[PDB]
Order: sequence, then structure tokens, then C-alpha cells
Amino acid sequence: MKIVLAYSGGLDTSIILKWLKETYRAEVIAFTADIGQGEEVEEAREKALRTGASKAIALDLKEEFVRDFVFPMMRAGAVYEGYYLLGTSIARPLIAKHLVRIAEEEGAEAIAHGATGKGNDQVRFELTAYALKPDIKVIAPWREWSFQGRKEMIAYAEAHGIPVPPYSMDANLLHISYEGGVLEDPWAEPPKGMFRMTQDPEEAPDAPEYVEVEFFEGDPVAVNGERLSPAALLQRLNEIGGRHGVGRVDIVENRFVGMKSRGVYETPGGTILYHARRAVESLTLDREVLHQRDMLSPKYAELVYYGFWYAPEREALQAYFDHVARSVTGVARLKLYKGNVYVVGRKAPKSLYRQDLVSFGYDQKDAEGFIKIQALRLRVRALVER
Amino acid sequence: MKIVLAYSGGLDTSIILKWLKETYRAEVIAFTADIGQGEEVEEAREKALRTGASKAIALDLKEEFVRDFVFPMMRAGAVYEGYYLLGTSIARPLIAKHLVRIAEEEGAEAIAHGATGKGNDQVRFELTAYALKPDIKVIAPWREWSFQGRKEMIAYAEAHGIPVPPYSMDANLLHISYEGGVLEDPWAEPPKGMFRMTQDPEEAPDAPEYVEVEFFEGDPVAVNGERLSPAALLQRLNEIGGRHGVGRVDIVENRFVGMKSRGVYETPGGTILYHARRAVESLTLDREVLHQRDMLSPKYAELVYYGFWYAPEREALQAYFDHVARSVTGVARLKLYKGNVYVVGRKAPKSLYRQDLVSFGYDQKDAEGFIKIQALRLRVRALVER
Amino acid sequence: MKIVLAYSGGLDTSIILKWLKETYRAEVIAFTADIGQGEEVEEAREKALRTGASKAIALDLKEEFVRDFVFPMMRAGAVYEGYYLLGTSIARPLIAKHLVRIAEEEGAEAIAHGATGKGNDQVRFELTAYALKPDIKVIAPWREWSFQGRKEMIAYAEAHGIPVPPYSMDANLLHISYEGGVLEDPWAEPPKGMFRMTQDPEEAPDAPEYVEVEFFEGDPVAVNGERLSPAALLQRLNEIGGRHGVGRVDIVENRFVGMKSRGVYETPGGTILYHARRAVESLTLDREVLHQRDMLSPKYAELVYYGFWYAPEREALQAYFDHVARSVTGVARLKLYKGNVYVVGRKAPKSLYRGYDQKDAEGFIKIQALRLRVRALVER
Amino acid sequence: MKIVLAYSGGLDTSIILKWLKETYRAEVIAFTADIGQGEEVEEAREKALRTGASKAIALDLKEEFVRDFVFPMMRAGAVYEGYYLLGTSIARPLIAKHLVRIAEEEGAEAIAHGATGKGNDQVRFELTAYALKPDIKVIAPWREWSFQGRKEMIAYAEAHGIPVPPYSMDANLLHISYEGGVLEDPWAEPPKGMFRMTQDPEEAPDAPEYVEVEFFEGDPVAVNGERLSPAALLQRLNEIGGRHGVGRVDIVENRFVGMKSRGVYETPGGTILYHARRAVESLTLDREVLHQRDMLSPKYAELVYYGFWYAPEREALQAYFDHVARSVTGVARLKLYKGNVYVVGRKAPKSLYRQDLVSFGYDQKDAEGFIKIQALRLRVRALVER
Ligand SMILES: Nc1ncnc2c1ncn2[C@@H]1O[C@H](COP(=O)(O)OP(=O)(O)NP(=O)(O)O)[C@@H](O)[C@H]1O
Ligand SMILES: Nc1ncnc2c1ncn2[C@@H]1O[C@H](COP(=O)(O)OP(=O)(O)NP(=O)(O)O)[C@@H](O)[C@H]1O
Ligand SMILES: Nc1ncnc2c1ncn2[C@@H]1O[C@H](COP(=O)(O)OP(=O)(O)NP(=O)(O)O)[C@@H](O)[C@H]1O
Ligand SMILES: Nc1ncnc2c1ncn2[C@@H]1O[C@H](COP(=O)(O)OP(=O)(O)NP(=O)(O)O)[C@@H](O)[C@H]1O
Ligand SMILES: NC(=[NH2+])NCCC[C@H](N)C(=O)O
Ligand SMILES: NC(=[NH2+])NCCC[C@H](N)C(=O)O
Ligand SMILES: NC(=[NH2+])NCCC[C@H](N)C(=O)O
Ligand SMILES: NC(=[NH2+])NCCC[C@H](N)C(=O)O
Ligand SMILES: N[C@@H](CC(=O)O)C(=O)O
Ligand SMILES: N[C@@H](CC(=O)O)C(=O)O
Ligand SMILES: N[C@@H](CC(=O)O)C(=O)O
Ligand SMILES: N[C@@H](CC(=O)O)C(=O)O
Ligand SMILES: [Mg+2]
Ligand SMILES: [Mg+2]
Ligand SMILES: [Mg+2]
Ligand SMILES: [Mg+2]
Repeated sequence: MKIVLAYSGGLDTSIILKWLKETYRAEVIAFTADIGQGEEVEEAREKALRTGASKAIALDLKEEFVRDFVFPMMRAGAVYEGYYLLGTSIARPLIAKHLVRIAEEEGAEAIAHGATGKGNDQVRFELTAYALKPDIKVIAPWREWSFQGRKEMIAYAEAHGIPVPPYSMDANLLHISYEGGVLEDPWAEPPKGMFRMTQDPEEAPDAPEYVEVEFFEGDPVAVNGERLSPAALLQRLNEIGGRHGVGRVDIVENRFVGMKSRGVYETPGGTILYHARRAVESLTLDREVLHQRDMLSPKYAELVYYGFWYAPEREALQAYFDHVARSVTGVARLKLYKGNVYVVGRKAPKSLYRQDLVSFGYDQKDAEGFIKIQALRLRVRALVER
Repeated sequence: MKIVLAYSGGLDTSIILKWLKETYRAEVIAFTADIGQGEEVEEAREKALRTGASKAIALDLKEEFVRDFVFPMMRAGAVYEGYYLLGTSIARPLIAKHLVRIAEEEGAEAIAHGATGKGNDQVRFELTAYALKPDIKVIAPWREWSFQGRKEMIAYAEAHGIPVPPYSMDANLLHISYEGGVLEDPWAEPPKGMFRMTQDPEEAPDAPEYVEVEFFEGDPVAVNGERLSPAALLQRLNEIGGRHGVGRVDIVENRFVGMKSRGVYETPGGTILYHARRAVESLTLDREVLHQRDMLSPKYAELVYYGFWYAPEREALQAYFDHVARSVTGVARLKLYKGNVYVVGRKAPKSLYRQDLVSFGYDQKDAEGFIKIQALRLRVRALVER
Repeated sequence: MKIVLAYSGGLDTSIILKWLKETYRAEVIAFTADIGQGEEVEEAREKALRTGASKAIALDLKEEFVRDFVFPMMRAGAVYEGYYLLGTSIARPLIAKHLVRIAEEEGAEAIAHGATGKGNDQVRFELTAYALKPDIKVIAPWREWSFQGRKEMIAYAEAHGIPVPPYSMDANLLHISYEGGVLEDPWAEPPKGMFRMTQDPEEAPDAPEYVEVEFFEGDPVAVNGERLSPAALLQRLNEIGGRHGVGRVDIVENRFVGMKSRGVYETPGGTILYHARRAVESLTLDREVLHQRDMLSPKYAELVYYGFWYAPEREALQAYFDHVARSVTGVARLKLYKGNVYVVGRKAPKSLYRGYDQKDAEGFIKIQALRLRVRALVER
Repeated sequence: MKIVLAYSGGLDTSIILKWLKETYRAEVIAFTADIGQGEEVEEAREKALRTGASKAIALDLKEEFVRDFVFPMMRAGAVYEGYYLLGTSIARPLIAKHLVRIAEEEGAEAIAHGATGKGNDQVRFELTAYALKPDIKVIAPWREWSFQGRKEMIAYAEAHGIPVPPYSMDANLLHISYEGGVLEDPWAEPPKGMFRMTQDPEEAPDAPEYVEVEFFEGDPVAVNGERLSPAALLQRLNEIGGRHGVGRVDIVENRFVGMKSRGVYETPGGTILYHARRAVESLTLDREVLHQRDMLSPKYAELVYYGFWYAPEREALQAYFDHVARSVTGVARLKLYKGNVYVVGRKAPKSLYRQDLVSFGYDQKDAEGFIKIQALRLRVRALVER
């Protein structure tokens, strides 16, 4: 039986690559995707044919990632439990998508990933796979093998002949994530030097830096006047924001599978994009529309976090968020300074702001009528209390 | 006829005190509330008598303000349109509450305030006024008089001999807000040296400062180990946070009255409390409870912003928020550095976090069944789409 | 000066037509819409000319009504305060839309309506008017004149030769509504014989009647196998449902302008459609999509009731509802009997009705239980 | 080893009792609850002993069922997917609560139930058990045994001296439900004569019957002037409403385990109470409160349906609903006629209704200002759209 493996190029997926050959004695098609992890994905591809893959595939998926996943999510203003911008959550559906596609092209019966049985990724990968190909066979080695510890895994590796080697990490164009190890103690500050994508606030420039982001119908299309494709734009903003230490979050989140987990996230580009978007929305979105959208964002966020991307509830909400987002067109101007992102200006060709309505269609005495009617039910209530 | 005027002590409220006497020929009882504006109310009170008041009352309400208004609102995690912590919003109900109390004591048929017809404050004062005493009469000189300009107003002061003197501002224990004037241009960054409560970040200490906040049953009770009363506690956090330039936001908000307005706000202590509270909630609140609470927070916020404090909807939601907040007991550790507030640690007597659930509560197969069940409907969906 | 008046042809708008000519010394263009009130609109158009209108317009708007207002609203499962199917609510935006359009074509600076200052219709008419044409001028005589009672109004009409003929009523293709007068005491049952569109349940047929309604992509397209246009379909279900006394509701509602009001509504066709729609949705909609939808429906309902039809919020929610409703394709089979509507069958081309093993269930449960056990252990 | 078995008395639980003894080499303590299923619980209690239980407990939990489970739920206006009044759903938590209680008193380490692995009841039984006693062991035979059919199960029963006997049913004081078998075809109308608790409308009296229900503080306390205890009251309304064939529903619902299923429910008393409650709320509840409440009701309904009764989300929402419900005091008058329940009147001591404001607290002029303010943002949008 052929099996398509989400191959990362590291120890575990290498061990998994042989484990699959050994255990199932199946033909293994490896798949590595470049989503901005900062790894020469082609090496991964080499190491896979080298580990025994009957075929290895690598694809530059950066643009599709930002265009078809990050952007639609940002359009919805998705924030999980107040701070998490879903860096890892949104990338998983993209990977599983290709896994299933490849499996259908290779006539492969199953797909495999090395997400552990303790996290959210296994759900994201599998819900995606089952949603796209209900008959797909899934193999999650971490839930099926006997290994107990890394000593045993290192051992097993040293065996078969797989090169071997404080916290776990997941990185992509949207963010870099840290959790586990020394991070597992909620009262322990993260260790100095851990952050990779963002410069340390204290080592951030002494002079603030201004940046402008242009949005067109809900999506960012240019930075400082330079049009940039989805991936190139997130990249650019990561560079600009990174140098200033922007986008660091430290939270104890609730995992879908039931337990709390301490995670640390750095999302420089995305964090600038989040505040810039709300800046443009502040002029282009109607009051009542904004208030409704915001009360739905959290639900959409958990859908993403839990793994329900290619799910009807999420696609339905997407219709609402996309409708609203289509009006978000304009430019936000932000000030970057030692870890902070400050909105200092915004403009829109179709801005709903009118200074003439605030400076000292509006008539003061109308306010009295407004107030009286609004107060009626309250006045009746009081009178009944007598 | 008697009129209880919410007298702040400045030009406008002085012009209004005179106006009320000439227009209604009634006794004008002035009431000035100390809520942290940084004015010596007792001075406004004597000036009120000088200006013509038949009786001037001054009351220290910082404790009532933080305890009975700011705290209940904070338990709800109230945040208007993404960034506004509602500093001015929760103060108005307190003031109105007293105007009506005094009127009832003085045998006054009416109360008066100097909020304009273009803003939200008029609604806040009046909805609480009518909600508390349905038969009360409200006079809002700004909606009734003829002054067409500032100059016309300065002249009227002189005619009656009242002391006379780029943006408007409101300051209390919770924050200091700025809007209007040069701020009316949303593309124009606020002027240097505008902020008053928070030191400017570029001028804040070079070394981060750590602060710890203890929450008992939903409310903050101590700072760095020192137990403090509500007002004293907010004060302490303003000092600490201000020194670091924390809690600065710049937004274009939607007023209840219909138009957008560019607002700038500095909420040092409140911003530290916002994040400290969530840090403690991250260990003490159940996942689902949290997700539901966050989708309701925005609604409660709009209620406070619009002026529906003493309204049955707000009081109802308050019952839910208080029920949830009751479990928020623990300590948050945050790092303050040049305008930013970072959560670096948190602990709680009844933390729901367990490292044993993440260290490498169920076994591997459990996750598989959970996944199969969760995917069932997605697979049926896909099969039907055949 | 020209004023486009929403003229229904009765005493009030006739008086209003006279009042406007003299008070504003303007030319009045009358507009009467046929939305299924069961009245000859042409008669109204003629009476308007006799009353003094410089021009009178009458349009058959039943198809536009059901297709562009009733259908989109139904796709949303809109129900105000648990019972009100919003019969009068969704109709007002339609009328005002035409008032503003006619004003545009006739070069009229203002429009007028005879909705009183204590109801919801004035808000509905004006919010839509202002929304579609921001600088339009609106005149609501009930808010501007000073008639001190009916007596004085009858007198005024008699003076102008306007013919002067226990509760207030409103009727259109969607429903017939009753409120005020003898109905103002919420403890009192409506009087017998008050109902018009529906047969009294005690007088309904002794045999039940089965009906089948087909929905295509969120909209009902046929009844008992016969394809029918929007308006014709609502009419057919009103006949079928009405004969059986279906769709009667008695509620005390909260008006947008602040007070409670006791209302009685008969919506035979819309009531059948409401249950028929959910019946088809029960096979075609996903569980989570359905649950989210139902939690948003009430907000939409209040938007319609309040008069925010041509408002961005309602338009945004409509995008969600329409997206969801597009899957509603199938047939609902209902049984009608003396006042009641019983779903009795349903089917669909893409039904989601009918894999794992009992074992998977244990895992699902263990994982779902985890946070609950932790909470318990902590409580010690 | 001791095992507390939720013993109903039928073939399945008798088989399970014997199965448990030999499979787990343990003694079984049988528990039969009287929740208005219309059976003699003492006979089941005695049959359990004959089947081999070491001890058999039988309790009349009717009053607790209505007072502590049904009323709280109704207070929330809980309705699942438009029509299900949750008759079976709210009874399960009550059963499991006692199983865990009895296990602790008897020193039993585990509990057992005969709910199948493909239904919702397993989730309801187990989630409440684990929530109340985290270390309890749960044994669900349907998910563990090797019986391969009904034929084998009958032979096993007959071999163990257990007496052996178109759709499946569940009956209790709140309703009677039917599903499976012939009912599995969603296009087929239920068979004639299926209903039990309610008379067919065709056979219901030609004379309508008026019934009045008094609500005190969110709960029904009297019927036609006669004070009745919770269980006695539900019983009375089932009798009155049942004669008129009120409360029948036919739906295809979404199960928590992932699939859809056709269910038929008859809830005479509950249906009368549902409309009676709303009738009383129409006079006693504030507009904004009601609207917020109805938007949360569905969520609470799914919690109950899924089995999250003794769960923090549910108890938090219960705080909101109970707050709101406290104001629900008055009497509702309904007319029952051939399958229907018609509200014809309502009155309340603290009714918020005043015909003082409808017949011909403000004047039409206030209405004008109200409209203008409300329309401002819509007008701005139109001008901007040009
Ligand atoms: N770039 C990729 N291409 C293909 N599959 C991937 C890729 N990245 C991750 N995966 C899949 O995800 C599983 C977990 O990946 P991994 O990079 O180990 O994340 P992690 O568990 O969050 N952190 P770490 O502790 O560093 O392993 C792997 O076993 C892969 O199957
Ligand atoms: N400390 C106070 N004690 C009593 N009444 C107050 C107090 N502060 C504000 N008010 C009331 O609020 C109205 C508006 O107050 P004001 O201080 O002018 O706020 P502002 O409109 O936000 N900004 P500005 O006037 O431009 O400084 C006043 O007329 C008072 O009636
Ligand atoms: N069919 C129609 N065509 C044009 N305008 C209409 C039409 N129906 C109603 N209107 C407008 O709506 C206002 C109120 O109409 P109306 O028929 O009096 O309803 P009502 O106030 O609910 N009940 P009633 O007690 O019968 O007056 C009228 O003054 C008209 O301006
Ligand atoms: N009154 C009760 N006392 C104790 N346990 C009960 C009681 N009622 C139900 N149970 C438990 O619930 C499981 C399922 O009960 P049951 O009455 O068979 O419901 P059902 O599955 O919906 N329908 P059916 O078996 O077709 O009549 C049983 O195996 C029992 O363990
Ligand atoms: N160190 C890591 N690899 N972290 C990955 C974090 C994933 C994040 N907790 C999520 O649920 O999406
Ligand atoms: N410049 C000022 N005085 N601003 C007061 C800001 C009040 C703030 N916009 C609010 O709605 O509460
Ligand atoms: N008797 C009448 N004319 N009733 C009109 C009812 C209108 C209904 N109350 C609404 O708000 O839409
Ligand atoms: N025929 C039966 N035994 N039905 C029990 C129905 C239970 C119902 N489906 C529920 O989810 O609560
Ligand atoms: N990637 C980690 C964490 C997660 O999936 O949430 C794991 O495999 O467990
Ligand atoms: N206090 C300001 C602003 C506001 O009330 O929103 C005014 O009186 O207009
Ligand atoms: N149509 C009625 C009722 C309403 O508008 O709600 C009126 O004009 O008053
Ligand atoms: N009681 C049935 C159905 C259900 O629980 O939903 C079963 O045991 O499967
Ligand atoms: Mg890993
Ligand atoms: Mg002012
Ligand atoms: Mg009328
Ligand atoms: Mg059974």
C-alpha cells in the first residue's frame, strides 16, 4: 500500500518514514511544503529519498498559504482567546490539502503526519483529510507506535541509520511558536534569547519607525507605497516589524483536546496587519456592522484553532466576513517602537468619517427626541418599581 | 424652582451656572465630583458659590467610582470597538446618580449638565437620570441656548464677570482622553507632548520593571504584595504604568449619536489590569466559559458606551460576568517596558493547568475516537457531494 | 413644491392629502401599492384624483413584495420575539422605496405617509427613505398637525367633502394584523369573528389536508407539484392554510419606540412555509451551520421589525443567511388540521441523513470529559 | 469489585447485570429511578435481585427531576433545533448523579449503563459521572461486549433464566419520544396509534379548554388556581394538554455523535408551559433583556442536548437565565384545542405594559428626533456612496 507522508525533514518524520516502511512495508511518498519555515525544503526532499521514500515531493506554497489561508482568516479578524493570531492553526489545513491531493495522484491509500496524540495538529490534519476525501486512510504513528521517550527514538534512529541530533517550536511565514520544556511552568518568564523572528524590544532601534499599509477590498496589497504579492508583503512586514520587537504574546491557551497549554508567539507582520486593518475598518465599516462582526470573530477563531477550516460552519461565516471585508479599502499609518505598534493615522477614499459632523444632517434638538424614546422603557420600569 | 447642576468648575460649567439662573430664575445647586480629574474640587465648589450657586456640594467619589463602576465593568472584560477601555463612559453614570440623589434631597425638580448635543455624554447622564427618577426634568443648556461661537461665550462670561482663559480632553482616575481640534484629522498623528498621564515611551526607563497583581474573586486586591483599596490600587497602577508610558491608543470610534469621531486615550493602570486579569483568567476559567464570555464582552461594552448602565440588559449580563469572574483568583506577573505591557507569568490557588497533561488524562486511542466522531458529519457531507 | 404621498385610499390619507395641499401649498402625487390588502387599488387611485392629487399612481407590487422582501427574510428564519412573522414589517420598506423613486422621477422634494408618531411604521418608512435618498424631505402629518381627536378629524374631512364612513388592522399578502381598541387589554381574548384571512379552527374541515412544498435554493418554488411564482405561491398557501385556520398568534410585543403593544396575527401561508423550510433544512443543513444560523435569526428579525432593511447590518447578515439557504433544496410534506400544521415528511436530492464504531465514541467522551474531570479534581 | 448499574428493568439491563458479574467478577448494585416512565419501579427493583444484584435501590425522583432539572431548563427557554423540548436530555444527568452518589456510599469503583455506543445518552451519562466523580470507572457494555446480534442476546438471556419478550421509545414525566424502525424513513408519516401520552387531535374534544398557569419567580406554581408541587403540576398539565393532543413534534435532529436521526416527540405539559412562560414574560421582561435571552437560549439547548448539564458553561448561562427569570411573575391564560395551544391572555403584578402609551411618556415630536439620529449613519453612507 502506498502512503503519503507529511515529511518535515527532521528526526521524527525520518524515524516515521522508516517506521512506515518497516511496520506497514508500504511504498512511501514524501511531501515537504515550504511555508516559510526557513528550511531548504529541497534538502528535505533529498533526505527523504535517502530514508527510503519511493518518491519525494517538495513545493513552494508560500503564496497559496498567505493568499488562500492567512488573508481570509485576517479578513475575519480572528483572534483565539484574546491574543493568539493562529500562526500554526491556519497552516495545517494547507498541508493536509496537498497530502490528500498527492495521494489521489499517486493512487495512495493513506496519508501520514507526525503530529502527536496530545495536541491540536492531529485534529487539524485529520479533519482536513476526512473533509476532503472521506475514504482516506490516516496513519498517526505517534498514536500507533511503542516508543516511550526520545532515548528510545534516538536509539531506533541510530539503528536504521538516520542522522540524530528546551522547548518545542513551529515556524512559518506568519509566525514562530514556542511551547513545552522550560515554557511549561506558567510562572516562568520565557528564557532570554528564545525569540528568533523578532528583535528583542530592548535591542530595538532608539528611533521610532513609521510604516503604511494599503488595503484593497479587505486584503493588504502594498507597504509604504510598494505593491507586494501576499507572501512578499507578509515577509516585508515581518522584516520591518521584526527589527522593532513587535508581535510578542505569552499565553496559557485551551487546547481542543482538553488541556491547558503555555505558549509563546511572535507574529510581527501579522500584528502590524491586525492593527492596520482595524485602522482602515474604523473609517470604512458601519457601526452596527462592526459590532456584529466582532462578536462573531471569536467563534471563527476557535473554528480555525480546532481544525474546522474546510467545514461548513467556517465557510458560512467566511461569507459574512468577506462581505464585510470588501469595504475595507484605504491606508493605515503605524508607528513602530520597541515592541509596540501604534496606529497614528488612517485614510480611505470611501471614508464614512465627516469632520463637519463633529466640529463645533445633524441637529442638536434631535438628540433630545432620541434620548427620550431610548429612555421610555427605562422610565416605565422605574415607575412600576414605583 | 431648584436646579442641581453637574458643575466641573471650569468656564463652560460656570457660564452654564449663570445661564440657568437668568433663563429659569431658579436656585442652582452645584455638584462637583472628585473622580481623579486632578482638580481640587473644593476650589470648584467655592467658585460655584462665587459664580452664583445657592449651594455647592463637593464629594470625594474615587472609591465609589472604582469599586462600584470600574471594577464591575472590568469583570466583564469590557472593551469598545477593539481598543476603548471606556474611561469616560463608566464615570458619567456615577455623576448622574448623585445629581438625582441631591435633587431628591434638595427638593429640586430638575438637574442640568453641560454635555453637548453632538456627543455620548448627554445620553449617559440622561438615560441614568431617567432610569433612576422617571419624573425628573433635565436641562441641557448646549441643546437650548443661542451661543453661536466660542467668542460669543467668552463675552457672556465677562458680561457676568467670570474668569476667562487645540483639542478637548476628559480626565479621571481611569484615563485621560483627547479628541477634537487638531485630532479631528484622522490622518494627523497626535501632537507631541499631548499626553499627560503617561510618560512618553521614548523617555521611559531603559530597564523593564516587573509588577504583580493579585485578584481575589474577580477584582484586583493587591499590587506587588501590598493590599490596596480599589481607588488606591488603580492609582498605584497608574503611577507604575504611566512611568513606562503604558496604555496609549488612537482610534476613530462610532458615537451612539451616529457619527465617527477620532479619539486618543491613555489608560495606564487599566491596561495593566486588562492583561493581568486575562493572565489570571487563563488558569482559572474553563475553556467554554471563556469562549462564551468573550463573545458577550463586546455587547456589554456597547451598553456602557451608549449609556445603558442602569438598564436591565446590562444588569442581566452583569450577573453572568460576575458569576464567571468569581473564579478569577490568582496572580499575574507583567513586564513593563517603553509603552508596552507583557505578561511573563501567572499563578492561581485553583489553577486548572496541569503540566502532566502536556509533558511528554487519556491515551492515544482516545484522541483517535474523538477525531472520528468530530469528522463524521464532514465525511457524510463529502460523500453526499459525491 | 411636489410631495409624493403614500396614499392607501382611506379616510386618514384622504384627509392627509387635503392637509398637505393647503399646509404646504404643494402639488400632491398619490402612490398606492397593491401588496395584497384585498382592496381595489385603482379605486384608490381614482379617489386620490378626486381628493385633489395632481397625479395618482397605482402599482401591482405583489411579486416584488414576496420575491425581494418576504423571501430573503424567510431564508433567514426571521421571527420577532418568538412569534411575530413580521407581516407588516417587511412591507413598509417596499412602499417607501417606491415613494423615493417616484419623488425622483416627478422632481418631488418631499414624501409623506400617514403612520402615527407612536408606532414602528414611521421608523420603517423614514429609515428606508433616508437610507435610499439622504436629502429627501419627509412629512408625517400625525407629528405635525394638532387634531384633538377623531371628532375633529371627521369634521375636517366632511368640510372638504371627503366621505366619512373596535381595533386597528393591517393586511397584505403575508398576513393580516390586529391591535388597539378592544385588544389593548392583554388579559382579554380577541372577540369572535375578528379573523379574516383564516377560518376559525372550530369551523375548519373535519378531514386533515396534506400539502407538499418544494424549495429550490432557499426559496419555495412549488406547491403540490405545481410550480408557482413567488406571489402566486404565497397566495396558494394562504388559501390552503387559511381554510384550516393555520397561523394564528396572540402576543404582547415590544415596539421600537419604547412601549409594549398587544397584537394578533394570522399568517397561514407564511406559517406553513416556516415549518416547511425547517423541515427541508433538517436534511440539507449541517448541524453546526444550523445552530449558528438560529442564533443570528433573532437579531435579523429585530432589524426588520425596527425598520433597518436597507441598512448595512441587515445586508451583511443576509450574505450569511443566503449562503446557508442555498443548500435548502428539497420537499416538505405537511399535514394541516384545525388550526395546526404538522410536519409529516421531508426529502431532498442532497440529504445528509445517513461511519464509525462504538469504540470511537469512548474516545470522544474521554476527550470531551477531560476539562470537566480536571475542574473536579481541582475542586478536590 | 462493586458496580452500580443504572437498571431500568428491561431485557437489555438484565442481560447487562449478569454480563457485568461474570465479566468483571464483581457484585452489581442495581439502581432504578422513577422519573415518570409509567412503570412500577419496585418490580424492577425486585427483578434485579432475582437477576443476581447484590443490592437493588429504587427511588421516586419525580419531584427532583422537575424541580432541579426541568424547571431550570425551562427557565432558560431551551429548545433544540427549533422544536425539541429536550425530554430525554434533562433526565439523564439526574440518573447519573444518583449512580455516582450510590457508588460512593457503597464503595463501588465503577458504574454501568445500557446506552448504546451510537447514541447521545452515553455522552450524557458519562459526562455527568466524570464531572461529579473524576476517578469513577465507567462500563458501557454496548461498547465492550461481543454480542453479534439480537438473536444471540435472547439465547444468552434465556440461558440465564431471564424472561424474554416497530420503533424505540423513551418516556418520562416531561415527554414520550419515538425513533428508529419504521420512523427511520423521514418521508414516512408516523404510524397510526403510535402516540401514548397525547390523544390524536382528530379524537380530541370538540370543545376548547381554557387553562391558566401562574408563574412565581420563573417557575410555574399553580394551574387554574390550584397550587401544585413541580411534579404534580407537570403531571396536571400533561393530563389537560394530553386530552387535547397538544405538544406533538416530528423532526430530523442532529445527534452529538455526528449523525442525523428522525425523532417524534409528544410534550403536552411542557408545551403548554413553554407558551405560558413566554406569555408571562411578554409583560414582565424588558425588551432588550428578552432579545439577548432568546439569542442565548439555543446555545443552552445544545449544551443540554450534548450532555453538558453539570458543566461550567451551562451553570454560567444558568446564572443569566435565572437572573432574567426571577422577574417572570404573573398568570397566563391559554386556549387548548385539537393539537394547539393558544395564548389568549396574560396578566402580571409588575407588568411593564401600559395602554397609557398605545391608545389614542412622550409626544410624536420626540419620535422625529429619534428617527433622525437613528438615520444619521445610514444617510452618511448614502452620501459617501454618492
Ligand atoms: N513543512 C511541512 N511539510 C510537510 N509536513 C509538515 C510540515 N511541517 C509540519 N508538518 C507535519 O506536522 C507534524 C509535526 O510537525 P512539527 O514540525 O514537528 O511541529 P511541532 O510538533 O509543533 N514542533 P517540534 O517539537 O519542533 O517537532 C510533522 O510530523 C509533519 O507531518
Ligand atoms: N468632576 C465632575 N463633577 C461634576 N460634573 C462633571 C464632572 N466632570 C464632568 N461633569 C459633567 O459633564 C459635562 C461635560 O463635562 P466636560 O468636563 O466639559 O467634558 P468634555 O465634554 O469631555 N471635554 P472639554 O469640556 O472640552 O474639556 C459637564 O458639563 C458636567 O455636567
Ligand atoms: N398599500 C399602500 N400603498 C401606499 N401607502 C400605504 C399603503 N398601505 C399603507 N400605506 C402607508 O402607511 C400609513 C399607515 O397606513 P395604515 O393603512 O393606516 O396602517 P395602520 O396604521 O397599521 N392601521 P389602521 O388602524 O387601519 O389605520 C398610511 O398612512 C400610508 O401612508
Ligand atoms: N429509570 C431508569 N433508572 C435507571 N436507569 C435507567 C433508567 N432509565 C434509563 N436508564 C438507563 O439508560 C439506558 C437506556 O435506557 P432505555 O430506557 O433503554 O432508553 P432507549 O435506549 O432510549 N430506548 P429503548 O431501549 O428502545 O426502549 C438503560 O440501559 C439504563 O442504564
Ligand atoms: N512549539 C510549537 N511547535 N508550537 C506549536 C504551537 C501550536 C499552537 N499551540 C496551536 O495550537 O496552533
Ligand atoms: N476630549 C474629550 N473630552 N474626550 C472625551 C472622550 C469621551 C469618549 N469619546 C466616550 O465616548 O466616552
Ligand atoms: N392593526 C394593525 N394595523 N396592526 C399593524 C401591526 C404592525 C406590527 N405591530 C408591526 O410592528 O409591524
Ligand atoms: N425512542 C427513544 N428511546 N428515544 C430516545 C430519544 C432521545 C432523544 N433523541 C435525545 O437526544 O434526547
Ligand atoms: N505540534 C504539537 C502541538 C499540537 O499539535 O498542538 C504536537 O504534535 O502535539
Ligand atoms: N463630552 C463631549 C463628548 C461626548 O459627550 O461624547 C461632549 O459633551 O460633546
Ligand atoms: N401602523 C400603526 C402602527 C405602527 O406604526 O407600528 C401606526 O401608524 O401607528
Ligand atoms: N437511547 C438510545 C439513543 C440515544 O442515546 O441517543 C441509545 O442508547 O442509543
Ligand atoms: Mg513535532
Ligand atoms: Mg465639554
Ligand atoms: Mg393608521
Ligand atoms: Mg435502549
